[PDB]
Amino acid sequence: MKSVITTVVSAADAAGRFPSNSDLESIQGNIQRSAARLEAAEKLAGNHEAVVKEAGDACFAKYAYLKNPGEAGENQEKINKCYRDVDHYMRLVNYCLVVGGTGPLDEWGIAGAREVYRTLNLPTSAYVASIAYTRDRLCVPRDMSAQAGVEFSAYLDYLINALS
Amino acid sequence: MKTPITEAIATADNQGRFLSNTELQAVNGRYQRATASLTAAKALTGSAQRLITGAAQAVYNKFPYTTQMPGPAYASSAIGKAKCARDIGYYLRMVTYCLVVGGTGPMDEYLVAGLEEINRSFDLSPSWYIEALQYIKNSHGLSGQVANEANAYIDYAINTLS
Amino acid sequence: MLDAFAKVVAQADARGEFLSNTQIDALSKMVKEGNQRLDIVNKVTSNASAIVTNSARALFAEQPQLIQPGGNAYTSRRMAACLRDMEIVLRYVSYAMIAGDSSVLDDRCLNGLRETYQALGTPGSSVAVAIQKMKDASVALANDTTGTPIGDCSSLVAELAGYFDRAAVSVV
Amino acid sequence: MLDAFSRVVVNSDAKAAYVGGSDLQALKSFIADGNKRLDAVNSIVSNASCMVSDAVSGMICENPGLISPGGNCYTNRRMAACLRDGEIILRYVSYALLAGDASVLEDRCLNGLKETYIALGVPTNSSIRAVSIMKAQAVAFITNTATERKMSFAAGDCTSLASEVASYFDRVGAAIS
Amino acid sequence: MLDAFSRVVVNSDAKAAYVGGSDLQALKSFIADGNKRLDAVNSIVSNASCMVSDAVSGMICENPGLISPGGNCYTNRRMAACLRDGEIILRYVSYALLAGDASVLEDRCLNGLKETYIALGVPTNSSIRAVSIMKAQAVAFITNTATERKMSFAAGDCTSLASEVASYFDRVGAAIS
Amino acid sequence: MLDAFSRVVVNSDAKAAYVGGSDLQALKSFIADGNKRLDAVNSIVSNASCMVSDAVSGMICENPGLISPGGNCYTNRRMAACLRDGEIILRYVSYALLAGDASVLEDRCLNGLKETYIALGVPTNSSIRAVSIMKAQAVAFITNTATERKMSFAAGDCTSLASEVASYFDRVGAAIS
Amino acid sequence: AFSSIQNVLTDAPLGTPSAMGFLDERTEKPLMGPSEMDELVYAVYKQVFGNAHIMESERAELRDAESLFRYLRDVREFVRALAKSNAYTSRFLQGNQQYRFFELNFKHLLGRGPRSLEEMASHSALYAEGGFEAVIDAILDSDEYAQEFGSTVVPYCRFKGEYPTNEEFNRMLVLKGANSTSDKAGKGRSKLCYSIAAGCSQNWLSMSKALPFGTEKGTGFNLISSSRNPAARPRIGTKIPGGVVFSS
Amino acid sequence: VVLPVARAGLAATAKKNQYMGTSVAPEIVLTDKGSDMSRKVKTEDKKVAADQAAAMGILANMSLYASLNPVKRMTYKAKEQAPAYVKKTGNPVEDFYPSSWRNMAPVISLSAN
Amino acid sequence: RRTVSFNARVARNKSQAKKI
Ligand SMILES: C=CC1=C(C)[C@@H](Cc2[nH]c(/C=C3N=C(/C=C4\NC(=O)[C@H](C)[C@H]4CC)C(C)=C\3CCC(=O)O)c(CCC(=O)O)c2C)NC1=O
Ligand SMILES: C=CC1=C(C)[C@@H](Cc2[nH]c(/C=C3N=C(/C=C4\NC(=O)[C@H](C)[C@H]4CC)C(C)=C\3CCC(=O)O)c(CCC(=O)O)c2C)NC1=O
Ligand SMILES: C=CC1=C(C)[C@@H](Cc2[nH]c(/C=C3N=C(/C=C4\NC(=O)[C@H](C)[C@H]4CC)C(C)=C\3CCC(=O)O)c(CCC(=O)O)c2C)NC1=O
Ligand SMILES: C=CC1=C(C)[C@@H](Cc2[nH]c(/C=C3N=C(/C=C4\NC(=O)[C@H](C)[C@H]4CC)C(C)=C\3CCC(=O)O)c(CCC(=O)O)c2C)NC1=O
Ligand SMILES: C=CC1=C(C)[C@@H](Cc2[nH]c(/C=C3N=C(/C=C4\NC(=O)[C@H](C)[C@H]4CC)C(C)=C\3CCC(=O)O)c(CCC(=O)O)c2C)NC1=O
Ligand SMILES: C=CC1=C(C)[C@@H](Cc2[nH]c(/C=C3N=C(/C=C4\NC(=O)[C@H](C)[C@H]4CC)C(C)=C\3CCC(=O)O)c(CCC(=O)O)c2C)NC1=O
Ligand SMILES: C=CC1=C(C)[C@@H](Cc2[nH]c(/C=C3N=C(/C=C4\NC(=O)[C@H](C)[C@H]4CC)C(C)=C\3CCC(=O)O)c(CCC(=O)O)c2C)NC1=O
Ligand SMILES: C=CC1=C(C)[C@@H](Cc2[nH]c(/C=C3N=C(/C=C4\NC(=O)[C@H](C)[C@H]4CC)C(C)=C\3CCC(=O)O)c(CCC(=O)O)c2C)NC1=O
Ligand SMILES: C=CC1=C(C)[C@@H](Cc2[nH]c(/C=C3N=C(/C=C4\NC(=O)[C@H](C)[C@H]4CC)C(C)=C\3CCC(=O)O)c(CCC(=O)O)c2C)NC1=O
Ligand SMILES: C=CC1=C(C)[C@@H](Cc2[nH]c(/C=C3N=C(/C=C4\NC(=O)[C@H](C)[C@H]4CC)C(C)=C\3CCC(=O)O)c(CCC(=O)O)c2C)NC1=O
Ligand SMILES: C=CC1=C(C)[C@@H](Cc2[nH]c(/C=C3N=C(/C=C4\NC(=O)[C@H](C)[C@H]4CC)C(C)=C\3CCC(=O)O)c(CCC(=O)O)c2C)NC1=O
Ligand SMILES: C=CC1=C(C)[C@@H](Cc2[nH]c(/C=C3N=C(/C=C4\NC(=O)[C@H](C)[C@H]4CC)C(C)=C\3CCC(=O)O)c(CCC(=O)O)c2C)NC1=O
Ligand SMILES: C=CC1=C(C)[C@@H](Cc2[nH]c(/C=C3N=C(/C=C4\NC(=O)[C@H](C)[C@H]4CC)C(C)=C\3CCC(=O)O)c(CCC(=O)O)c2C)NC1=O
Ligand SMILES: CCC1=C(C)/C(=C/C2=NC(=C\c3[nH]c(/C=C4\NC(=O)[C@H](C)[C@H]4CC)c(C)c3CCC(=O)O)/C(CCC(=O)O)=C2C)NC1=O
Repeated sequence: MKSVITTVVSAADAAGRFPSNSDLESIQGNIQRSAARLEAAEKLAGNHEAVVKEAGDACFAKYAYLKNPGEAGENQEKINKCYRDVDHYMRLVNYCLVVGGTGPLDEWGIAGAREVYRTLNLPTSAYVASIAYTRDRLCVPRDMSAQAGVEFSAYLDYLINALS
Repeated sequence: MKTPITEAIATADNQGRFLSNTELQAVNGRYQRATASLTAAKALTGSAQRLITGAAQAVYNKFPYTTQMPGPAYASSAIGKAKCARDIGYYLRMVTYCLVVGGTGPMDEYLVAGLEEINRSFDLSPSWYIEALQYIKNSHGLSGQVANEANAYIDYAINTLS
Repeated sequence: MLDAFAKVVAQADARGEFLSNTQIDALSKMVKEGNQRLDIVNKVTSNASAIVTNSARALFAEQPQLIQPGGNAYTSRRMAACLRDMEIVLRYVSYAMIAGDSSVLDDRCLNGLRETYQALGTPGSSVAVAIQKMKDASVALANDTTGTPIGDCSSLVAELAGYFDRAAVSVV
Repeated sequence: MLDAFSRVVVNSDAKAAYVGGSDLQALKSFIADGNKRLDAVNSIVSNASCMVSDAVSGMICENPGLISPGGNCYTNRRMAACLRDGEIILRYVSYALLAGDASVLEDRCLNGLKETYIALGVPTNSSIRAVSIMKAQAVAFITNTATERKMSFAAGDCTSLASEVASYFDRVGAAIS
Repeated sequence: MLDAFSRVVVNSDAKAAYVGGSDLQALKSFIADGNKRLDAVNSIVSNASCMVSDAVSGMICENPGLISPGGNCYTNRRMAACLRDGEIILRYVSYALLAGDASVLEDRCLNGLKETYIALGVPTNSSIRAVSIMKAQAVAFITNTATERKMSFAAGDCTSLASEVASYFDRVGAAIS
Repeated sequence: MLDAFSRVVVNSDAKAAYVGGSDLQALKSFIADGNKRLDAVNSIVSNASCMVSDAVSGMICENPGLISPGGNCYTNRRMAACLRDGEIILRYVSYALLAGDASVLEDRCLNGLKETYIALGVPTNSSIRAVSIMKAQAVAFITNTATERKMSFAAGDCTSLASEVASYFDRVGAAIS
Repeated sequence: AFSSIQNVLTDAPLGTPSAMGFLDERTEKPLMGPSEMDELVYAVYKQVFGNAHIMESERAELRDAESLFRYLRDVREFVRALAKSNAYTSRFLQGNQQYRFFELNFKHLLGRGPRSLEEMASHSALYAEGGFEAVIDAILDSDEYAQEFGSTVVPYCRFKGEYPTNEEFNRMLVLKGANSTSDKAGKGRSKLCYSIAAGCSQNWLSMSKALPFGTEKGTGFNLISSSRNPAARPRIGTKIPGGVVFSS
Repeated sequence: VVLPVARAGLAATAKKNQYMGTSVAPEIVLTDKGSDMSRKVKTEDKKVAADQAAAMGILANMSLYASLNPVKRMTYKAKEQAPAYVKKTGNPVEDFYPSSWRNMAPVISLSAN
Repeated sequence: RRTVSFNARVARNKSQAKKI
């Protein structure tokens, strides 16, 4: 993947160097910031059914043309493969909060994704309408702490800017 | 081998009976205690080289004649210093066997049966080994019931030497 | 007499090795099962008289020459010795089940039972039919709940049937 | 490559699971003992030049036919290539101790190493012996039980880091055997 | 000499029954695994000469008193017989793995081996110690986890043939005890 | 009585059980929307003889290599065995629609199904094609969008049940994949 | 980065005199002259083409790329002009598979073998966006080409000692052969194709044919298997004073 | 020391469910006459049977559906079926035109659909 | 032999940019 540890040991490997003191200064910051992003990870783990339920129907409320015949959300199995493909993305945000890097997003969920949605006529604006709904639905002292919300929202709009 | 499992089987075989609940409760007590016994065995194995070479130095500091006096019985040469640290490692290895098994059965068989005749023959003092075993009891760094399990076999070895 | 924990300690001491972390974890899987092994043994010893008596009554109905006059289980002396020989084998299988290792089974029951019955004239073919009848009477009794929290115990009842298979090939 | 947090999320990806609070208690103790992991790897890279030259010349000591005519540490050409190789092995196991997962040692260093050595003529039994010396040098710097060079640590056990790095040195012997 | 099919007929002849029903359904699943057993006998016969010379050498490195003057493996006449004594044991185990029944092992090799070895003065402690090395090699070749050579098989699980070949090798050690 | 409706399946024989008029009246107030679900399973099993007659012939309609000489729905009897197992799948799905869960389907019909089809040489890439025709018939018959036949239903929406009976047909397709 | 084979047992790499001639304002380069010129062109023809043995009526179609090379003395522009030729695509693109064409671009233009499937699949990502000229100019205008060869020397097979993967040295030795070895001998059929996509390695006799003179070409082979078993878990024990510790 | 046929027959009996090849299935029958006390559901168990005769209404009709496809007789090409074990006699009016295929010809009878 | 303070095709550029 790409994380804080794989950055500094592949920067060290290309120079032929041992782990120096600047590389161990980085992973001190992985220790200090971990209690934030492992609280947002285990909050999204035990609440993932209700946050993809609300993200799914905010897609079709903004775009009700998908339930026109011939379109993407034609029948109920195509509605059900829309709620699955946004439950895949909230799994990868949970994978990115645990790893502490953008690694599981850009090679399990973003790599190849513009090619497959262009062929299969899926609009990307419906995908970013769901993810941007959950970024505003977060509030600061109830759903997590104030620093877990900065980690959780930063992995949400990295996914938004990759699809835009 | 004297384990809590094979003391229950040997109790039922000496009476010619099936395993009643008197023997199923003794086996169940080993399973309830095997959590703390098997983490103590992992933590003493990972600290083996630190505890052996540190406890050989504790004997050389309390009994400093054992590095000066000539003769085959002392740690005064290359082969005597090598045989002293080999014996601390024998004692540490049998404690980890007793924690895995669950009773003082490995070191009764492999270590204490015939140990008094060996120390008197080869002129080894049993107060040397007590001092190295008091170092291991005060330097493994374990806490709680994991330390209670490890300490109960370290001073079983002390009571056979003292 | 070795149980399953002492089987790996004895094999380590022949090379002078500490036990590794991958061997402590394999032993804590046995502590993890634990309560389900104790209910295999509790179900066998609490029905031990029905397991032996129903398997003997079915054995003589199949080989009736064993209780004919002049047969090997005629004359109460020989009949009563046939019944405790079946209860001896069922006793040591339940010993080997609670230990996890078949050391007490084939050291002090099975070691020399083929050539014990050969010197007496006892048909060891017919003894193996009696082990097989006590085998499936015990594995049908092991995998029923009847006041037991329901789970998967099929890796333990495959171990219990392997002890009965070990006793069966050893007497003939 | 992966590290100790990436290894957990590829296990959950085979089940399409979420990394929840049951799986997170291994990762919450990796960051809890994470100061000692950093405290152990500058105990190794501070002594790494002494560790290589002692392990290679300690292999020459138990096998003097490596430096006779026909040994494969004979001239200056072959001895500097052996000293370079033991520094590469010690470099990749310091990456693997830092990550907490032996992925980067196994694909970059160890993958294909057995076929280089049986084409260049390198003896693999004595090459395992140079790795097995510096395994014992590495566990003595971590637990602070070396005869020279006492470093200044804080008090407690590092006994699970000393056997984690001993398993990384054991993968080098298993891959060239 | 019984195979696995002759054992279920001898058991049915004692009660004078026709073979059929439940024990005919246990026999149809024995032949469903009949290619795994044929795949795995081949993975031992193919490595049979390295399996013996490694087990005899590994018994010697543990007890170097066997190659001292006066040891049992001392002279060239006695070294060549231990290499022969140790591959007959492996040959008769491969018959029992192919047959699926240890009858040919127990009577053509094991009946009276203990009385033979303590009449020639062969240490039965070391013979057990070489047989237990060949046990670890045969479970590694069947499960395809050898560190020295990986074979080619179809994908699947063969952990019941490893449990069976370990029971045959444990029986060799218990017999010559 | 729904717990007794699993009793008639578990005995591996024939037992008939039913509910009364007063018993079902308690059932439809206990469970949610049960008048739709009894209308759901009546719409399938009234047309169940046409559903497996169209799906197995629809499998040949795009894959005529099964009735090719050398295929698997050749020689007179394999076509009759395929029509039996198409009707086996339809009664377990319609019982899973009736009971409300897939808990009777995955253990009593799909457990062991993948290993049985590859033992017989049944082409499992075409049996998923025969399930998806039966899935496409089922969502037509629930939502009354079947073109050649229109039943008489009370008005309302049944797309929750049609997504439920579609999801049981993927569970048949996930086990044989 | 010591590399005991490189300038010891092989030759020195050929090329132009210096790279300071470009900053000279009355010339473009140390002018070699047509005996010092064409023996450098003999080494570019033996390296971009393998030993293809190009005829007199095949070199006449490369007349224009040499006439620019003897005025503009850049070696990298000569290699770029020879890889877009008909004589480079009729030998390495026309009757070959796609990973055979890709594995010869690493041989002819970098002197190494490809290290990965991820590095190899990105070269087919450039085939989709510009054809074969997008593969060739991205190798030539890379950072790895700049800090090993530049405009000055021919791209030669370099024994580095400090390879970023050990497998990269193995695939370099399979790709180059002996000096009596061209690269048309397989019928298409990339040699490295199975080992890149699976992750295994090469065969020891195929690598030791291509090693230089004086480097133990083949010894070290035990008579058992040549690769490793990934599923094997061996017991490797260390002696302490008391017993033997299996730190696993 | 082990019995291979016994401890693999037992291992294949607990993992594999007892219920697969018996071809039983829950047949549901709904009865409804409109009234409230007419609405039983009967979920009984029947061993379903392979109906031999109605497969020929499927196997033959698809064999002439695929006979008349112009573009499924290519991209779905059948294998090369051997003829049977009939012996050649020597007279061509029995060898080339046997009694099982004597005077047989297809007659096509079109109607509406 | 590469001499790191060196380029290849901006050397083409600036001789046809100082004239511009
Ligand atoms: C994993 C991440 C995660 C989230 C982002 C939230 C998202 C979220 N919020 C609500 C539900 C709610 N959330 C809020 C909170 C607010 N609404 C506002 O208008 C205020 C701006 C804000 C105060 C902070 C309120 C008031 C409700 C109930 C009303 C509603 O449905 O929005 C629900 C419905 C279930 C519930 O009530 O808990 C969910 C899933 N929950 C999560 O588990
Ligand atoms: C781990 C990451 C990961 C993903 C995100 C998904 C991505 C994904 N979704 C779909 C597949 C689909 N995705 C949708 C999705 C939608 N329709 C809409 O109206 C919206 C655009 C959106 C719901 C919000 C639909 C309708 C299909 C079916 C399209 C088809 O049948 O071709 C497919 C095609 C194959 C299939 O059917 O499975 C893929 C690869 N898969 C993954 O592995
Ligand atoms: C002194 C005598 C003595 C015993 C008999 C056992 C009795 C016993 N068994 C279990 C606990 C159990 N017992 C079983 C056993 C089985 N379940 C089945 O369906 C099979 C019929 C059988 C297989 C052998 C299982 C599976 C559990 C654990 C429950 C579970 O996790 O599913 C527990 C509770 C443990 C816990 O969950 O905390 C106890 C006290 N223990 C004893 O100390
Ligand atoms: C033939 C010649 C010959 C040698 C060169 C040495 C080589 C050597 N060194 C060590 C062993 C060691 N080597 C070192 C390394 C060092 N110690 C320091 O304090 C320095 C910082 C650093 C470079 C000198 C350490 C720390 C140990 C182990 C701890 C110890 O010696 O107690 C070991 C023991 C490894 C083992 O037990 O398997 C051996 C064989 N021995 C020989 O027989
Ligand atoms: C990233 C992974 C990586 C490695 C592991 C090394 C592996 C490696 N070693 C050597 C090359 C060599 N390696 C050795 C090493 C040894 N011979 C011995 O007898 C000792 C046992 C042992 C030293 C400990 C020798 C002697 C050579 C040179 C062989 C020769 O001159 O013919 C080469 C050939 C390349 C060259 O030198 O030009 C390579 C790839 N390099 C890497 O890039
Ligand atoms: C950026 C670089 C960087 C480092 C080099 C380390 C430095 C370091 N090590 C420890 C801290 C520690 N280090 C040890 C380790 C040991 N004590 C012993 O007796 C053993 C010999 C040795 C085992 C290897 C222990 C036991 C602690 C305290 C436990 C803990 O807080 O983690 C601490 C925390 C305590 C403190 O703040 O003072 C720090 C900052 N951390 C970093 O961030
Ligand atoms: C059917 C199975 C079968 C066997 C097992 C052998 C058994 C066997 N081995 C030996 C003979 C021997 N067997 C050994 C073997 C050993 N000594 C050791 O120290 C090692 C522990 C061990 C090797 C692993 C030796 C050394 C001899 C030679 C004794 C002698 O020459 O007097 C002899 C004496 C006759 C002869 O040598 O020809 C016999 C019958 N033969 C068989 O037909
Ligand atoms: C003192 C001298 C000495 C020896 C000779 C060896 C002897 C030896 N070999 C193996 C262990 C083994 N031996 C082999 C056999 C082989 N492996 C191959 O790659 C070849 C094909 C084949 C013969 C060359 C195998 C396959 C294993 C286990 C797994 C593996 O190594 O891949 C074991 C481990 C037993 C165990 O795990 O408990 C031992 C002690 N060890 C020593 O300490
Ligand atoms: C006369 C010569 C002769 C042989 C050598 C064997 C060769 C052989 N082995 C298998 C087939 C197989 N072999 C294995 C065995 C293994 N797979 C593993 O992962 C383990 C490492 C290893 C031992 C457990 C497995 C799992 C199969 C798959 C089929 C099955 O399960 O039976 C097959 C059938 C599959 C195929 O056709 O490819 C054949 C022919 N049979 C013969 O007739
Ligand atoms: C309740 C349990 C139960 C099932 C789940 C089904 C599954 C099933 N089908 C068949 C058996 C079969 N199944 C098929 C089916 C097909 N072949 C095709 O080409 C099509 C894809 C598909 C039908 C649409 C055929 C052709 C046979 C007969 C195989 C033969 O006789 O060679 C068998 C026979 C195995 C045996 O008897 O040993 C079983 C269990 N039948 C059951 O009894
Ligand atoms: C086993 C016997 C048995 C049945 C078959 C059902 C039959 C049934 N369902 C409904 C009643 C209904 N049935 C449906 C169902 C549907 N409407 C649609 O548009 C879809 C096509 C279809 C879904 C599959 C709906 C939506 C209602 C009204 C809501 C309700 O009563 O649940 C009614 C009342 C209609 C009326 O008032 O006359 C009856 C008798 N109940 C039973 O006890
Ligand atoms: C694709 C574009 C392209 C062109 C348009 C031509 C143009 C061209 N000609 C020459 C190069 C030359 N051109 C000539 C030709 C002549 N000199 C004379 O005196 C005659 C009048 C005339 C023949 C008609 C000669 C003699 C040289 C070589 C000069 C030298 O020896 O340095 C060069 C320099 C390259 C070199 O050093 O050889 C170039 C670019 N070549 C090309 O590649
Ligand atoms: C179910 C049984 C069945 C049939 C018997 C035929 C009958 C038939 N033919 C055509 C339709 C036609 N039939 C012909 C054929 C001919 N016209 C000529 O001028 C030629 C003399 C003769 C050639 C043999 C032509 C040219 C058309 C119109 C083109 C077309 O519809 O494809 C139509 C469609 C007319 C309409 O759309 O209303 C029908 C039903 N088709 C069937 O499906
Ligand atoms: C596995 C069970 C086991 C135990 C417990 C054991 C003890 C043991 N320690 C011995 C010797 C020894 N032990 C020591 C140890 C010491 N002397 C000192 O000065 C130090 C203070 C002290 C070290 C702490 C020495 C120097 C010898 C050699 C004595 C001799 O050779 O006469 C000997 C004599 C064998 C020999 O000559 O090497 C035995 C049998 N052996 C065993 O097999």
